[PDB]
Amino acid sequence: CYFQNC
Amino acid sequence: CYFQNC
Amino acid sequence: LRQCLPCGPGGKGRCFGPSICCGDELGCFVGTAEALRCQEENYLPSPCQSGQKPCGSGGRCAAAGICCNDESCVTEPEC
Amino acid sequence: LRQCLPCGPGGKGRCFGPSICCGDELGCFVGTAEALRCQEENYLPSPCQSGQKPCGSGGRCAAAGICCNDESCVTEPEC
Repeated sequence: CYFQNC
Repeated sequence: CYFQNC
Repeated sequence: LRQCLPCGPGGKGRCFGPSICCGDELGCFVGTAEALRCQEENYLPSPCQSGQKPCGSGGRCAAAGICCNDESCVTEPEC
Repeated sequence: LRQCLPCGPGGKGRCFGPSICCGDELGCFVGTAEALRCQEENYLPSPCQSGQKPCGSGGRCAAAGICCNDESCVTEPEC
C-alpha cells in the first residue's frame, strides 16, 4: 500500500 | 501558448 | 478559443502543458515522449486551453478522474 | 523500506500512486495503461514509497523535473 494510504 | 504562460 | 496542439497515440490526446499530454481513453502523459510536441505551444502566440470541465487550481478535466493545468495533474473524482 | 510495484515499459518504471507510474528515462504515466498494475499496491499490507529525493507536498522526484506523490504530479525544476 502507498504510504499515506496504508 | 498555454493560457497562463502567454 | 482553441485547444492546444494534439499529441500522443494517433494524435488522439491533446496538450495541457509544455510537458503534459492527456487523452479521453488515453489518460495523462506527464513528461513522456508523447508530450514532446507540447513544447511547440510555447512558440504559438495565440492562447489555448484544453479540456472543458474546470476542476482544482485552474485545471481542466484531462482524462477519466484526472484534472490537469499547464504544470500538474491530480486525481479528482469529479472528472 | 521498499519502492512500490514495478510498471510501464519493460517494468522499468515504478508506482507512486494507485494510478501513477513514473520512470527515470520514461517520465510519468498518470492514469494510462502503464499504471494499471499500480492498483495492486492497495492490496499489499506493507507500506511502500518510490523515488528518493523529496519535493513538494510529500512528493518524491518521479522522473526528470517531475515530482509526484500518491495522487498527483507537478513540474519541479529541482527534480
